[PDB]
Amino acid sequence: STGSATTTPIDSLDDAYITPVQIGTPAQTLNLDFDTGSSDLWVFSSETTASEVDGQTIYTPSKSTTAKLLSGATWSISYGDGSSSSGDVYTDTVSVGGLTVTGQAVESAKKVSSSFTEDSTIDGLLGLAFSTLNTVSPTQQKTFFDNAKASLDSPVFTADLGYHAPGTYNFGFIDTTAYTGSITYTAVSTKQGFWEWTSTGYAVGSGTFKSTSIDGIADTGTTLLYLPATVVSAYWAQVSGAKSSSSVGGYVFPCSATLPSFTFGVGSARIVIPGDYIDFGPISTGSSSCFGGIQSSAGIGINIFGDVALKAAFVVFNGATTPTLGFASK
Repeated sequence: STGSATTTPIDSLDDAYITPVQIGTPAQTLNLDFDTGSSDLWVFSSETTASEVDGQTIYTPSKSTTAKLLSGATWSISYGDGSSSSGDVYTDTVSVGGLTVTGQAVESAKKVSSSFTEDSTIDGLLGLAFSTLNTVSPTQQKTFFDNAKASLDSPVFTADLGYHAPGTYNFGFIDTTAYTGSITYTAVSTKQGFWEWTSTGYAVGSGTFKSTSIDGIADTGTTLLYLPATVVSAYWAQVSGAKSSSSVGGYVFPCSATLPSFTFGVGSARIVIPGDYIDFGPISTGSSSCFGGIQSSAGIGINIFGDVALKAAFVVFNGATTPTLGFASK
């Protein structure tokens, strides 16, 4: 089997992407944030504290003929941005882009933090990291990908995120029309439960490539590119008037600037992030200070190849017995 679903930016900045997901019988379609940096499929629901729901579509298990309480199971998760959610668990039928899993754990939120409530466009998360990170207790649950894997034509999914445009998540096949040149594959460590890999270096604009190992994670659920402070300083030093602002919480730059590209290495191959991808617009409405899309990972404890980086590539998440990542230009 295969599946193929379109993923759509939630706003004009590509702050996140949402993908429609069918849950239950008859189908309830929720727009979920596919997150290769976490491993829980959780939704706004009929159980969510009413004051914490503001415009989201909810899952109502009582209206699904295939929903079953997973008795005694609870979940609770905290993300890198400080947000959180928790609740109880149902099993139900879940379909993505025509690919169906029966018996998927659907984590129903009883509580969500303010950043979830305030984002009316995201109805929950669908985690695509390794199932070792899933938070369900006392019986850990599998991701949608892990449950689908054995049925897929190939044990893979791909992320093809758009810049200010829709893109695609495919399951079980590699669309050879969706990228240019060849795919370069690189090793993955699953020790921390992430799609963790090592980039071979970077370049800023038309500058020379610096060969250096940068360990980090491929994380579709993170907006920005978080890299070591040395790398990030070298990038922003090429932008007149850019500075790190402790009041704003990262590097800002004049909205009048033209940003240089940023290249990262994948083995001997190179992915180029155009400068425009690094502009996250005014820090507050009407400001002439703009927020940068490349930020320091200092204090986060890991480098993160978030959407800024991934949207410049066609990315293969290879879930074979020995997982690997693939990157192609597009």
